[PDB]
Amino acid sequence: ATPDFPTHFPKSSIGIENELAGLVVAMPANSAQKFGYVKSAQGDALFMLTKDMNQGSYQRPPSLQDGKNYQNWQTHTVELVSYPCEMDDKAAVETRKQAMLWLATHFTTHIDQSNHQPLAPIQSEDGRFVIEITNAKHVIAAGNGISAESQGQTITMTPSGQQATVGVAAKGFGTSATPELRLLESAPWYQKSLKSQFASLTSAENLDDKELAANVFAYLTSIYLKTAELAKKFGIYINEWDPMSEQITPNANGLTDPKVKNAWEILPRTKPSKIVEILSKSDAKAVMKHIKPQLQSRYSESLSKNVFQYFQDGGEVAGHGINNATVGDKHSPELAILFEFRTVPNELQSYLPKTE
Ligand SMILES: Nc1ncnc2c1ncn2[C@@H]1O[C@H](COP(=O)(O)OP(=O)(O)O)[C@@H](O)[C@H]1O
Repeated sequence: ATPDFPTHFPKSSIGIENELAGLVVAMPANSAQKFGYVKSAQGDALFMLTKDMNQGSYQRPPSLQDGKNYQNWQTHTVELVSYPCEMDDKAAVETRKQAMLWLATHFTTHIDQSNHQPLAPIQSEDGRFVIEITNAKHVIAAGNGISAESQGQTITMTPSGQQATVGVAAKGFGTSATPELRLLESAPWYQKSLKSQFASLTSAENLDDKELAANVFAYLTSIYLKTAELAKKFGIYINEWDPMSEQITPNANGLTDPKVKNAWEILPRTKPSKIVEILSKSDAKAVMKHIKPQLQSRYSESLSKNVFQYFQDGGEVAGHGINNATVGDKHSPELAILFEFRTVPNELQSYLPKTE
């Protein structure tokens, strides 16, 4: 049983994703994504061992026949997914990077002497790291997993395979209070001007928290407007909106299509409707009522109604989100909203392991 991610952090949090080159994991079809994890000797969970990109069906090399059933087994690339930690926790960030680099050296030895065999639950030579295997029905093989023997590969990581995920208190988005917030607010889809715009529309209104209301408005409006922009750009079917009704040819499979996700650059990972919870029933009604016209002044009635309704009923920006993450006091937890850096920017490069 792989431990679930911790959901609570006192302040801003960081998670890292790292797709490996030089090997594959082969497993039965419809297998769980997680097959193991690496923890410290003290028991702290550092990262998960996951299958990532499907590379086709697995064919056991004839010279490695072992009387075992490998029927319908699929081959996938490996991705190392960290357990989130506090962004300012240097020790936690460093242990994750070192633990990933150690596992790469272990994999390099494994494809050399135990090619086409499962990873065994072992402790590192220095005692720092422990592998726990949660799905024994797997094998690790060099390159593409077609040949019985490797090409003497050194298992590496690379920025092309790297992502970072940052969690921040929802109430902080638009305040620019910290360098994380300012980095997130630099997302091209985020329109800061919408804050002062909300203020102008709501002068006669007695708002419970007008500055929080303006922050939520700018955040949600920015997401809604970008979704519409992307739906028009890529010809995405949103709710009942048909891109072909507006002579737009579909050129993506949906919101979760890698190219649509890449177009966000800083991808929201939390369900937009969750942010309404940080406001009073009254302030939320005020924020929500002002969103429709921002869509309707830039997009058709159909695209505007459909994007608005989609996010109202709990629609996700790009598939299942991270919606149970929290910040602040453990006893009175506040909503955390998460963002995926599709490409790791220079400001976040220090959180990522670098093959020596
Ligand atoms: N509270 C959090 N703060 C920051 N990052 C988080 C948090 N919870 C999860 N993440 C991160 O989310 C990233 C990947 O999310 P994941 O659900 O596994 O991706 P996907 O489902 O799209 O394959 C990891 O880097 C992980 O650490």
